[PDB]
Amino acid sequence: SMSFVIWITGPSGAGKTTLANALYKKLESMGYRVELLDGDGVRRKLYPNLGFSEEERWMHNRVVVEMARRLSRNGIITIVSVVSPYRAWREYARKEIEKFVEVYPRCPLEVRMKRDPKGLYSKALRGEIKGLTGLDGEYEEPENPEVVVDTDKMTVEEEVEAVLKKLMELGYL
Amino acid sequence: SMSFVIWITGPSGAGKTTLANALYKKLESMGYRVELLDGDGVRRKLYPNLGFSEEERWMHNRVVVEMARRLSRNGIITIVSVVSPYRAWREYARKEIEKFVEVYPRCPLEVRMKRDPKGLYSKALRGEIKGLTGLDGEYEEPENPEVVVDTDKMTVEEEVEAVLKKLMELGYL
Ligand SMILES: Nc1ncnc2c1ncn2[C@@H]1O[C@H](COP(=O)(O)OP(=O)(O)NP(=O)(O)O)[C@@H](O)[C@H]1O
Ligand SMILES: Nc1ncnc2c1ncn2[C@@H]1O[C@H](COP(=O)(O)OP(=O)(O)NP(=O)(O)O)[C@@H](O)[C@H]1O
Ligand SMILES: Nc1ncnc2c1ncn2[C@@H]1O[C@H](COP(=O)(O)OS(=O)(=O)O)[C@@H](O)[C@H]1O
Ligand SMILES: Nc1ncnc2c1ncn2[C@@H]1O[C@H](COP(=O)(O)OS(=O)(=O)O)[C@@H](O)[C@H]1O
Ligand SMILES: [Mg+2]
Ligand SMILES: [Mg+2]
Repeated sequence: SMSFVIWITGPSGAGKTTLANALYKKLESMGYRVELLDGDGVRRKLYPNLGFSEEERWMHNRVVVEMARRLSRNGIITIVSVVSPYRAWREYARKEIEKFVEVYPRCPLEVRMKRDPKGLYSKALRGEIKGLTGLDGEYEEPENPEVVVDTDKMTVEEEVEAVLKKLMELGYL
Repeated sequence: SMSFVIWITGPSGAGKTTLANALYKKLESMGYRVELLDGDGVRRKLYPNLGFSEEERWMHNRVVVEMARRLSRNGIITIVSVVSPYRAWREYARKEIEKFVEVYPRCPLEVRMKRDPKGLYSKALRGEIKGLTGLDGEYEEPENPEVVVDTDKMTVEEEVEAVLKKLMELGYL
């Protein structure tokens, strides 16, 4: 009766939202009920003035964790796509969420700067925003997440299949 | 597939949490699945240093609304027990939640002051806290909520019965 949470962490431009949306389309095509919690989407719904200092990011992460916890424990698959740049926060999330599936889209900096349709890295290079996660903002890489995908070497389709494969191995699907 | 939210609004000491807990107990004995969102509980879990200015309460209310909306659209009865002192915020909640059941525990200030086991009215009356909702902090009373109960004239049992009666007339149970 307890479902699972796919927690996709990574720096800006790693491909988190893309993978989250592809997974949603696939799982709902199979007849599953799914909720998407995207960092940018949740911020602009709930607190669009919230900034990106550490305490602010932490409060926002705590909100997303509790949202996933409540949905998951009631049978609802939840897909989270938030930067979540610190190891300690993802360990907190793993403790709050029983069936926790950490997904890390790994992508080199030089590719991430060329995969920036919103222009965050461009703004950052011009000093217009500071501490962008992935450039001058720190990102603590996961050591052994349930799934690592190299978004510079895999297609979105292969990323989806790799997550689904691990989900079946866990017995969650 | 769409469930409902019982939104219990009122000033401090009105009896919101007591009624929320009695409803939780009653509905789960009927074999229902229920999530409880209490203002004090959510605050100490998600942001215990959040204060009580209008903008701070408004953020917290938006968080609660989003959690209730996500749970209820997946078939999960949600019981909210938060002060929610302004009509504008409860109207926002009503727009965000299809099956919205507003419940107002109405209770005179004189009774509320004698029903203060946490001692908030005492702390307020000695200037220790400012703007306690129900004393000097404002509360906009609901005009035509789905259920009004007078907690100075009705037992908790009778409050539960009244809510359940309204839920069956709406077709929600
Ligand atoms: N496997 C992939 N292969 C090639 N391009 C990709 C891949 N995944 C994403 N892209 C593109 O990379 C861009 C950024 O992807 P996106 O899902 O927005 O990353 P993000 O991690 O959510 N960024 P942010 O929300 O700012 O933290 C988009 O143009 C995607 O279409
Ligand atoms: N129908 C009732 N009749 C008599 N006493 C009651 C009734 N309901 C609650 N009480 C008591 O009134 C006190 C306050 O009730 P409570 O549920 O904590 O109110 P509240 O609105 O949640 N306060 P707050 O969380 O600070 O905004 C408690 O001691 C209850 O036991
Ligand atoms: N210093 C920053 N300033 C502005 N935006 C940032 C910054 N760092 C990351 N971002 C982007 O802001 C969007 C929302 O990020 P989140 O996932 O919500 O980050 S998090 O650290 O709080 O978890 C994302 O597109 C993110 O890449
Ligand atoms: N000025 C205040 N200062 C401290 N506590 C308050 C104040 N006003 C109300 N409270 C109490 O703080 C607890 C949590 O309140 P909430 O339900 O979360 O209020 S709300 O306005 O933000 O919706 C409740 O016990 C509430 O009665
Ligand atoms: Mg994104
Ligand atoms: Mg209470």
